Amino acid sequence: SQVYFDVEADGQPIGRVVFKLYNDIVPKTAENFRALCTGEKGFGYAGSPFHRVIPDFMLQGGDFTAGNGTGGKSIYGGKFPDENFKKHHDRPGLLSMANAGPNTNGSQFFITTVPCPWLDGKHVVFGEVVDGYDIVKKVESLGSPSGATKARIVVAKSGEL
Amino acid sequence: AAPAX
Repeated sequence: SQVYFDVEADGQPIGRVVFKLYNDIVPKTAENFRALCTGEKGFGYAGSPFHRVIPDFMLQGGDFTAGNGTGGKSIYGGKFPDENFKKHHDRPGLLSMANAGPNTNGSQFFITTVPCPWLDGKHVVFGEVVDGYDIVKKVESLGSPSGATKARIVVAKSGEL
Repeated sequence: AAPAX
């Protein structure tokens, strides 16, 4: 199960990032992300920004309702419980669920650019970057410690392979 | 707002 993001910075195509989802370990979390990528439910990631990009840490996005971390929702209604914490944040290039504490998974996600073991048991890891990591790096280079970006970076288009 | 960062 692979999905992708066509990323743009200020309307300029930067490249396509492809993720492999861990359907076998976290099927419910993977399905949520997959559906949001295709937009088949009537809402999703296309057009949503990477509102928080922090160099030496991670890229966060997925808030398609407010684009600032206060919005977003899962395909299950509101927020859903943490499926499990089997997968760990042992290296860069991992897809994990951003949240507001225990069992508050919605649509926001983050892509690690460094190992983040201290997040184990706190955030549900559900995928990895299999193509376009160089694009993740280009996006990271446009971030700042506060997470703010000078360019408007968005998931211009998304879908499943 | 998590992960902090």
